[PDB]
Order: sequence, then C-alpha cells, then structure tokens
Amino acid sequence: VRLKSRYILFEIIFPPTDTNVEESVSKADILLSHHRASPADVSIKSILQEIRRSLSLNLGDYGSAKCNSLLQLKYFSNKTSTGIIRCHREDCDLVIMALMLMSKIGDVDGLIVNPVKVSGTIKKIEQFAMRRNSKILNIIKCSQS
Amino acid sequence: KRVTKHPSLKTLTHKQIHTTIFVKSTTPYVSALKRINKFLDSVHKQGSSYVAVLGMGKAVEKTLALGCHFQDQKNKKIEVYTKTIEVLDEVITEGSDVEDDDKETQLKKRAVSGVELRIYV
Amino acid sequence: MLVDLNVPWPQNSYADKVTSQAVNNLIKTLSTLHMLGYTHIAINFTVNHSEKFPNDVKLLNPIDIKRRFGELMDRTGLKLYSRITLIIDDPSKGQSLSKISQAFDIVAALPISEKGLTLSTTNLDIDLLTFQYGSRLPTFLKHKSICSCVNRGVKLEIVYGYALRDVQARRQFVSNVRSVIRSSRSRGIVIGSGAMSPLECRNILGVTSLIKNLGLPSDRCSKAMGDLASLVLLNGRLRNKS
Amino acid sequence: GQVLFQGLIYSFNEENGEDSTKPLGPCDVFWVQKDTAIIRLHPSIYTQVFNILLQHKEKLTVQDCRYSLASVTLKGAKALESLASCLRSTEYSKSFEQFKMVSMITDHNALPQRCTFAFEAIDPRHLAAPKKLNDSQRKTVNSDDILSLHENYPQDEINAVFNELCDPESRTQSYNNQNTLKEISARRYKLLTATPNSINKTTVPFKESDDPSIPLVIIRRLKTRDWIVVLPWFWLLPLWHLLNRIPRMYHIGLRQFQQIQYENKQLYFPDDYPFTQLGYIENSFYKKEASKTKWDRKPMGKRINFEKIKDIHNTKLPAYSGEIGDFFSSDWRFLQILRNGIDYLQRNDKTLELMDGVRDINCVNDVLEFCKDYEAKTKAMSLSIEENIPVALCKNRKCQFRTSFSLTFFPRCIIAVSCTLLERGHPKDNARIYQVPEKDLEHWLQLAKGVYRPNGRKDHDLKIPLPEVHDLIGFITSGTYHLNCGNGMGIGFIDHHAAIRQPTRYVLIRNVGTNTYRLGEWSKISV
RNA sequence: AAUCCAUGACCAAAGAAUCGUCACAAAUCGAAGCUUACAAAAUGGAGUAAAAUUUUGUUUACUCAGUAAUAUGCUUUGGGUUGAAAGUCUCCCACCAAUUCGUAUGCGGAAAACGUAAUGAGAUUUAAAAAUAAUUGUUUAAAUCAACUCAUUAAGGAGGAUGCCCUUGGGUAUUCUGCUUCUUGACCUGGUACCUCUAUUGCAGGGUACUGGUGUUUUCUUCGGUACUGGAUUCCGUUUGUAUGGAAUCUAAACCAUAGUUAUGACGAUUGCUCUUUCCCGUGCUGGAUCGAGUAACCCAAUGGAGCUUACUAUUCUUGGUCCAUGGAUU
Ligand SMILES: [Mg+2]
Repeated sequence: VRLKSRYILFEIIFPPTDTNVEESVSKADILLSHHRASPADVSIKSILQEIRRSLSLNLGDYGSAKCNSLLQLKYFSNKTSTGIIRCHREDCDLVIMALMLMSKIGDVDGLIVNPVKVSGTIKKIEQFAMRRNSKILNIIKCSQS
Repeated sequence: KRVTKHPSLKTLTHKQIHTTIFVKSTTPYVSALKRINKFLDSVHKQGSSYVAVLGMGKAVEKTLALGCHFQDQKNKKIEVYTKTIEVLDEVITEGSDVEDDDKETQLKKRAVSGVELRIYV
Repeated sequence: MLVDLNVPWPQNSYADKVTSQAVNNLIKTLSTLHMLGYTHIAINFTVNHSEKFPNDVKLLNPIDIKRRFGELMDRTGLKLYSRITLIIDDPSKGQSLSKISQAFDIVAALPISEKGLTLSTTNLDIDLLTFQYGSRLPTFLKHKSICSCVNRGVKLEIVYGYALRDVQARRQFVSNVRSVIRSSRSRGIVIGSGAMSPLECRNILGVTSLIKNLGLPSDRCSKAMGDLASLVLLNGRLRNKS
Repeated sequence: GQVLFQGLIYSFNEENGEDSTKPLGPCDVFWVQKDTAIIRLHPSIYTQVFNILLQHKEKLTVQDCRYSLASVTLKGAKALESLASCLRSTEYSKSFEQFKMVSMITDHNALPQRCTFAFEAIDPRHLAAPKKLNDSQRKTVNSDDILSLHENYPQDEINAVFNELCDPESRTQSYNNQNTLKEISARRYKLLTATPNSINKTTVPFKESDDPSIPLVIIRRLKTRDWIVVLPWFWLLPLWHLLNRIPRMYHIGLRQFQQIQYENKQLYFPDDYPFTQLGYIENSFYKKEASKTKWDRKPMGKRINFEKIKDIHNTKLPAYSGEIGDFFSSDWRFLQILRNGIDYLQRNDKTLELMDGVRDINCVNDVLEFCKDYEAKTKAMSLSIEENIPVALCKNRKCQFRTSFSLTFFPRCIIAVSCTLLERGHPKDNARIYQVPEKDLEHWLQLAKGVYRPNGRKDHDLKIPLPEVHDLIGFITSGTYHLNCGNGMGIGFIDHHAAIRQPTRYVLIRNVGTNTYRLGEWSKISV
C-alpha cells in the first residue's frame, strides 16, 4: 500500500592497534586517533561489493536475495567516513547484523563499522549527522586549550 | 496581615520578549537548557544578537547556574547585569463578617535585586 | 547505560607474570570500548580449578585497578570491576569460595562436563554461568537444570566475541547459542564481549540485531542485558562491601 | 469603587416570613450611580431571573437588554493594543488619556482590579486602516503611573456615558445619522481634494453635526482575566469587523472558551457546575442520553464492556461485577447513597462488614443493591426530585459541618478542588476519585518520592495495591492533559468529611474503563 | 390464513480497550509541553554567642523561609482524527439598505451540482437513463413490495365540519372561507420642474420628484465600490485650530495542528466479542471455568470544516430488522 524505506547511518572507525606506542588517555585524543581518516582505496561500489560479499557469506542465498532488492548506498564520502545506506524496514536488522559482521576490506585491514542512527527518512538522518558534527567540535575546542 | 503580590511591569515591544527567558523558582534546569538552546538557534532568524535570561529572588542562584553552564560548556560569551525591580503589593488597611479577599486595598512599592544574563552565539 | 562484563585479562595462571605489551593492548581495547560508547566495564580473569589457590588475601587479585586503571578512571570517566570465572571439570581440587567471594566482585563458572553442570547447579555461590562457545558444548542443554538455576538467580552468559575470532568456530558458536536460547527459554540471558583485541568489539545496534536474528526477542535483549547487568553489579558490590 | 465581580447567584423566594434559598448559578453585577444596577448572565437562567424580578416590581423599575446592548470579550497580552488602534475618540477626554497608556502595559495582571474606561467613540467604519497609536514614551513606563491611576479617575464622564447607554432615548439618538458605506466612500473621495495640498489623508474627519456619537464601555474581569467591551446591538458589527481585521486576532469559540477557562482553574455553569439545578439537570440528561445512544449504536464486540472488567476493586462483590457508578456519566446519586449507607454502617457499629420495607442493611452489598434498585425504579420517571450534591462554601464557617432510614434524603456537600497528577498517568472526564488507604500509605509516599531501576530511569513496572470499593469521595468533571505545566490536570469535587478524614493531601484517580490507579495531590479552589 | 424452524436476497449502524520496555549534559520511528522572572529575607530582614569599647558603634563565629529544591531528566499522544484518509464531485474560509443572485417560495441550513416529508404520474412508444459535472466489476425499475428521476404543497393567529379517549368540558389529526405578516428598487431612453460647480446668460455635466413606451438588454457563464493585515528606530507641529496628525531609513517575515509532510516502528502481557468442545446449580440468565481458532476486509493523511457518491466484512472479526422468496410441521 506504501513503500516504507529505512536508511542506516554507519561510520568507519580505525582503532589504534599499536602496542609499541603508548597512548594518551582522554576524550578528544582518542576521538582524533579513532577518527583519523579513511584510506585512499575507498569508494561506494567497493564498500557495496564488500558488504554484499559479507552478507552472502554470513546469511546465505535467500538471506542475501531478500535484502539485495533495495540495498543501495545513497550518500557517502571518504573525507569523514559517514555513509547512508537505503534498505527495507523488514530486513533492516539483517543489514545491521551484516554491518556488524563486516570483517575487513580487500586491501585495508583493522577497521570497525559502527551503526549510529537508523530511521525511515533522510531529513532526520541529516539533522542527526549535523548535530553529531556540532557535538564533535565541542570536545575539540575544549581540549585545544 | 493579609497582603498579595502582583507581578512586575513588563513592557516588551515585539521581539525583546521572544529572545528572553524568565526563569521562575519552579522552573526545572533541563527545560531551561532546552528553551535556551531553542532561543539561541532562533535569535538570528528573529534578528537579535543575544538571549536575555531574567530572574529575580529565589531563582537567581539557578539563573547564574544556567549562565555559568553555557559559559564554559559551549564556550559562549556571557554578560551579567545587576538591576532593580519594583513590584506592587496590595495590602489591607484597618479603618460584619466579610470575606478577607473583598476588602479595602492599598498599593505599596517594593524594590528587589535581579540579574539579567545575556548569552552570545 | 551499557555494561560489559566479559573483558578477559591476558593471564591464565598465577605463575604467569603480566607483560607490558599485554597491558598496553588491554588499555587499547578498553579505550576502544569507551570510544564505541560504554559506561561500565568489568574485566575478567580466567583460572583453572586444578591450580592451587594462594594462601593470601592481599594477593588474590593480580589487577589492582586503583594503581593501574585509577588514572584512566578519573581521566576518561568510566569504572572497572573485578570478575573471575572458574573452569570446573570434576569435583576435585576445590572446596573454597568464602575467601574468593570477598576479594573479587563477580564470580563466574565454566563447566565443561557432565558432573560440572550438576556441581554448578548444586552448591556454587556463583552469579553467571559461562559455556565454551568456541568449541562444542559438553553434553546437551536441558530445561531440568537451567530452569532450576535461573529460578534462584543465576543467569546464563553469552559471548558474542568468540564468533569474530575465526570462520570455522562460527558454526559451533551459533549452534551453541541457539541451544542455550532454546533451553533457557529466554529469561536469564546476559551478554558479554570476550575480546582481547580492539578489532573485535562492536556497538549496541549490531549486537542487538545479531541476538535478535539468533533467537532472542527485542524486549528480552534490552531488558535482560541492561537491568540484569546492573543488578549483578549491584549484588556483587553489596556482597563485597558487607 | 464600582468594580465588576463574578459571583454565585441564588434564587431567593420569600412570600411572607419564610425564606428558602436554592443554588442558581453565576452572574455579573455592576453598580453605576448607586441606583443603576446591571446584571448579566446566562440566557437560560436569565429568563428565570427576569421572571422572579418582575414578580416583585411594585417599588422597582426593570429593563431588559437582550437586543439593544451587547458585549464582546478580548483575551491575551496584546488584546488592548488592537482595541486602541481600532477605537478613536470624538474629542479630548481623560479616559482616553489613561487608556492610551494602559494599551502599552502589555501585562494585564500588573494593572489593579479597578479599571473601567468609558467614553464616546467614533464610528468603526470611519477609519480606513487600523493605524497604531503614538509609541514613543514606551520606555519611560514605571510604577508611579499605575500608582496614580488608582487616584486619578474621571468618574463624571464615565458615569455620563453609562447613563447615556442605560437611557433608551440617547441610545436611539445614537442612530441619528448612520452613514452608509457609499456615503463614507464618497467622503473619502471628496477629501482627496482638500485645502491643504501637502499631506495625503486617507481617513475622514469627525463632524459635530452630521456624525453619530457612539458610547463604549470597557471593563476588566479578575476571575476570567479578560477585557469585556460593551456596545449597543447594531453598533457591534462595525467594531467586530475592524477588530478581526487585525492580523493577530482569531475568533474564539465556546469550545475554545471552555479550553481557556479550564486552563487556569476556572469552572463552567452548564458542564462543570454539578450542584446547581439547570446545570446539573441538563448535564446529566444530555450527556447520559448522548453517551447511551453512541454506546447502543455500536454492536457487541465493538465497544468497551464496562460490565465485564476484572481487577477493579480488591475483594470483588457479586453486585455489579463491572463499573460501580454509571457507565456513561459521573453520577453523584450513587455516590451520595453509598456514602450515606457507609455512614449508617459506621453509626450502628465501629466496624463495617463486606460480605454476609427495605432490609436493615448490615453490609455494603445491601447498599449496592439499594442503589441498583433505586436506579432501576428511576429508569421510568424523572430524576433528582430534590438534589444529590450541594456546595458548602460558607456553612462550615456559618455554624459547623454536621453529618430514620432514607439514604436519599439529606445530600452531601462537596468542595471544588483540582487534582494534579504527580507521576505517570492521563486523566479523562467522568473519572473516579478514591482515597488512599491507611495500610498502604508508605508505598504511595515512596512512589511519590522516587523508585528508580538499577539502570537509572524511573520504575513504574510494579504490582499495584488495588484498594477497596468504599473509598469514593469524588468525581472528575473536566479531565484533560494540562499543557501549561506538562502534566494531567483533574477538575473534581471531593467531600469535606473525607477531606478532613485524611491527614495527607494524596488522592487516587481512576478512569471509567481503565483499571489503573494514579496518584496525585488536590488543591482547594475558592470559587 | 396464524406461529416456529433453516437458507437465500435487500436496507440500516459500528470499526474493542488497558499496562510495561527500547544507551550517549540529549535522544527517538516521531511530536508537543514543563517562561506573565519574588521564600513579602530591599521601608538599607529578624536574633543569638565572644572580645574590646564608660551603652551606642565596630571585628569575628552561627540560626531562621523545612509544604525546601533535587542536573538532558520528566508527562502525554501518534494512519479512517467524527468511518471511508480513497475519488477528474460542489461550497465556505473580506465587507458592501444593494449594477453586490435585496431569494418572506414544503421543512432544517451561511452556502451546497445538500438531508428528509405528503400526494399524482412516468419508461429509448418517455420531461429525461438504453438494444442505430463526478463516481461505480455488476452499476434505477420494468408480478407485488423496495430504489432513482421529475411535477405540486409560503410562516403564524381566529371560526365551522368530521374521526378518536372522553360524553359539562378539554386534547390531537384532516379539510373550506378568510385577516395579520409592508425598506416609495428588473435595467435602460426621451420630455418637463428645482438646486450646486465651471467664478454674468443661452448652453455643457450630476442628483432628486412625476408621466409614457419593448426599447436591437443576440457579450443567455466572471466585467460595481473601499480596504499598506510582518517587525525596528528617528525627525517635526501642538492649549491660535485639530488632542493627536505628517513624512523618512533598513530587513523579510507572516511558521501555524490535544498526528502533522508522506514518520506513526519492535515484540511481551491482560481484559472483552463470534462459533464450536464439556461440566454445574433451578428450563433459563450480557452466568462461571477450562480445550482451541479468529480480532478481519476496503485502504492509508500532507492546510482546516460540511454535503453527496463510490469500495468493505464467504472456515478472509460482527450486529439489528424486513421479505404477496422458497423448504418442513401444527391449527
Ligand atoms: Mg491522499
């Protein structure tokens, strides 16, 4: 009767996996060392192919066929590592579990995929992204002192 | 002696009322934070510069608390001003079983200290 | 607020001395847990039931959160608690709980055999029951024992970290967690992350979706996880104080 | 001081040496020149008021005003800023000199009680556009002006305007030369060519010969907190047009008037007032028949079943098994008969028993059966032969509160209170008001103090200690979610005996179909 | 022919409710709210305790508003919302003693291509439906009933006659005579009479009172007048006249829903309804208790309200009545 869509916001976080280098313990230092940057070999068709492979490997044949009907990456840029994937409201939990089960990129290792906000509209997703970006600047300004 | 207190004269033109929060003694802290954030966002589309925060009497303490919260939490310039507020009090003067509400009235002025707190963007 | 109760300590025995690299990796993974968003952290330390317990009270816990993590505690703003699991196989080399219950805060068990489950359900002052999710379960999870150990207050702990280690043990972990969900009837289910590396920790949404697709309803996951973790922390703190 | 008030009117009836008084309703009485008294109120009761007044007119003069004098109500902060921009004065006057400054106050509660400004205004169609008044002394407005307003008052001109409005000769002379829209347009077109050829004037000047002088009255009310302006019948339309022409003014209706008056703490004659005759009679009738028609309209399996609701009262009785009162209306007959039976039970013996021409009642089940058979008999003929609930706002002070088998002879007075929900819950109209018991007194106090979960948030998922049945002390008439404080406001009427019984101000609220009991605190309203 | 039982066809009403839960000094699938600033402690508050000071005065250490507020918490509700959100349907959402439907016309109604009431008739042979504005899969009827269309019935008071309960008298229904309900108005042309402006007149234009006439009113669909409805500030004149008027600069908002922009999510628990399965008291009871199933279908807002039509309810929830419909039985 009405096509119900639901977008998922996900972020790529790189943990400082280095035991030979000691790290500073605070809020903004770990926020900066976790939000450093995404590598150059990052694209939309390269992340969609990887998540499709992971979904087909973890769920199966029908589990990937039911979710791959409306599985698209609407907006994503490698500068901040925030992407918005479109999916249905029935298979949203399956897409979240697939994002959780994302092991690694074909060339880049040691990364975590974190789903932050999920909703059925893009306007509220953009509003929450702007709110999160504004909140990020506060700890930065406070720690620069 | 029976005596009632009316509010103080508020003369707001059209927009000084909009970008101004009057902090009561029963006003919660988080609701004040929320309304202050709404005012701060809506000011520059209202066309003002600052957000006035007016409180007198018991609410002065938590008004200063609201001020020093946004002072360092959001790093926004604050300006504190000490003003005097004149309030009219209606008292009964002595001069039949009659209700005390319906009696002769006399007006008296009372001055109280208050704090105005402006917050920049 | 979220609670993690299964952070493992890189040390198995008591003769095993800690390494600075292990402490650095633990600091890294705790920082990553706090980065993904958490409030309560309870590091776990594993020990064998066959090993000799020390004749000490000032040396039962080779952690000493106050001197090691006490700076991280007031800097980043989280808390740490003491938890110890018991790898129990057979009724031998034991019969001591009143001295291990005062030092640590949470006491868990790891039964791997037939009589281990019976002795865990009989007379063990434990809070959580943990199974080897990586390898096969001992015999079969039945209702006769699980119902009886849940009705008293002991919950079942599920490790979603063991799945992210390799590819082959994923099948065994799934076949074991679904058996535990079918036997426990979805009442006393607490979840923890048994990861030692900062690359195997996830957020609340992914874990919730995983446990929902694995057989647990969305009300059970949230309510159980949150309130039961808070309640086990509370009763542990109470039995530690008094 | 000739200030307007809003009190409770009564129907007095004295033939010779006997006086019986019945609750009539509200009224607004105003004095002018100590001899001219105006009384304004609801038409349905206005008919009876006029009748009982004309019954005694041997040394008294009466004058009806139903189609020659009208009034309109303004509410808000900027309500007087548009009334000033609409109204214009014929010539210099002190009433206008004060009204101009009052229009800039912006706060109605700052002004004192006595504030009545009357003068002779120009025709509303005389103005082209609603031009605002001079606004340059807005900053220099201190308390000295309001202090002097109570001293400086032009009684003479205001009294002259009042006498002109009361007298029917000047009121008719006001219609001397009522210009038409075409005539006003022709005047505006001929003023396009005036002798000063330097300034554009879109208005039209006033004339001392060919122009009608229109008298206005402006009064402030303290209870309703509104500004009522009185103007003759045929003159109200031009004023109303220019009033609604202001682009900050909407037309408020009787339902929205109900919302507004329910907002603060106020009450209504037809709907809220449960103790007057006309109000309670038509309330009970119309509401009960309407609800019953809407109920019988729906088929079985489609409406809430008040008769079959389990877990309503602890130690359930086999008398009703569903709702204790009436399924549709908040009935006070059952309340008063039940409380009379309970009082009789406590008067025969210190304790009460629950289970075991008319029988000598020994258990509350017999009282419920009496209520049921009384209602079954009433199902045929008229109801409320004498009364069910009076109001004792002064009698406890007059003599005392004073509390042979009738159970329906003496009524039970009630006080007007307002119950506010202090925790999770939503009230509705026709709600039941129960009294907190004595054994479960600490649980509600702890719930009102605080009971949180180990997570940190509040905890409402617990078992409720369902109370007994003999705890009915009131009924909520106007229950709607209060938007001014963020909670659920309940307008009910509790008994004074039960109010003095409890040592605390805590009280339970329940719906008519819902089986949950919310906790709250009530506050007495002096209305 | 009366009653009962079962099926089928058709008309009308409604769209079960209650409780709890979901991380981040902010969040959620979303939304609103907790702002007429004071505890009469500002007429330069009320007192206690110590030192010194010839009392005042001054320096320290405390009490009083206690029903006290309690830090991103807290309360509410969220797809038929006035039973259809659906539909190329109609209308209101500025006035106009009147070129402005000045419409006292069966009733109600602001209007409605709107509801209903009494009588008569009608079927491409008809006022008009078919086999040479909207909507609907079937799309009024065509033995009788039921349904559609069109043609008449102006409001109130008084008298007489008839019919019913009732037989002083009074009440209701029908029908005939007949009064009261009164804003010098279809539009338009010509003639006469009076007054004002254009600053002497004949004459030129407008208004009013009267008479005469269909007079090419064939543009048979809108063509009349008035109204700056967002906010800020400044200048000037005023008891000689009006008690308020004149004009200037800059910006762009008018943003508003006890759902609000296509969001109304995830499950758990409780009560109620339909039939069937059984038990019990007293045949029976809006009776109680298990063993089960079902809680549907039509479809979904995008500014608000009313009317009409069209989709819905077969083990794919229900309810009430009717039937010159048939089937069985008694009189
Ligand atoms: Mg639509």
